[PDB]
Amino acid sequence: MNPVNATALYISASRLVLNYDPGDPKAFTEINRLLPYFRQSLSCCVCGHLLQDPIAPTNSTCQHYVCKTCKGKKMMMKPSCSWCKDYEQFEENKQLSILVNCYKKLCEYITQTTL
Amino acid sequence: MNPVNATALYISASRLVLNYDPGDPKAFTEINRLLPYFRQSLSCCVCGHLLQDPIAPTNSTCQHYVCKTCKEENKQLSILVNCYKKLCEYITQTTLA
Amino acid sequence: GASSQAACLKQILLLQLDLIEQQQQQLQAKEKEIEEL
Amino acid sequence: GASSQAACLKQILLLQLDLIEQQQQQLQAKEKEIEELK
Ligand SMILES: [Zn+2]
Ligand SMILES: [Zn+2]
Ligand SMILES: [Zn+2]
Ligand SMILES: [Zn+2]
Repeated sequence: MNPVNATALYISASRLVLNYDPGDPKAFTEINRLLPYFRQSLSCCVCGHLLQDPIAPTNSTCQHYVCKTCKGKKMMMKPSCSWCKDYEQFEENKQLSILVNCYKKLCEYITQTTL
Repeated sequence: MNPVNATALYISASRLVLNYDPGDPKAFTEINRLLPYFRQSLSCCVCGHLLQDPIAPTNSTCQHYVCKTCKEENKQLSILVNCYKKLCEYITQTTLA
Repeated sequence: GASSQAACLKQILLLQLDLIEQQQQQLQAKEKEIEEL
Repeated sequence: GASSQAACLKQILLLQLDLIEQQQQQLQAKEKEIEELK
């Protein structure tokens, strides 16, 4: 189970950004609309924060992810996810970490094309 | 069919060109060492020159690829061909030593 | 100038995305074959 | 300036390579299953 949603959103965002003619309003707002979802897909369900050490359940396709410092702690989406419950499904999903880094660098670049 | 060779070589090559360590003497020479092997993995086994249009057969790990003209397309390979082209463009553009 | 360099890098980046995408697709086809058996 | 842009883009590229490598690893893991069963 690889992070499908997150990679998809990454592709979307990345594309819009690298096809954006800096100055043009439409592409810009499209980016701004799309971006939080890509951010959301890389947010820890306990923190709200951006995954500081990604742990994904070897368990399920449910795609809920947490920081390493967020084991056994109370998740936020209520109702809680059924598949998530089992906590010893700790995997350091590399693809996730990479995507986290990707997103950070993407934001950096965006702010540059904004200023 | 999945192209392991072309992808792996693309990765290492790019890694080298882009992670060029300008305080490493072996820096240039390793790029130059890898480059032809990479170019080769993306060349047609009937044409000689670099893949014009990629066609690979179903699930054959013999990994031989040929132009659409020379007698099932692999989109990955086409992408990789473009990747080589663009990478070379970058190489010619920047100085590496 | 390093003007064109940026353009090149962008093109490479876009292509690499294309790859990542096709690769996701192929992971789908593989997981499909495995689940099929 | 656009040099910081350039460097940023480089970093992104490298990350994307890592990603591609990862996908390749997973794909290989999958084909391992495929040849084993079929
Ligand atoms: Zn957290
Ligand atoms: Zn869940
Ligand atoms: Zn040929
Ligand atoms: Zn053959």
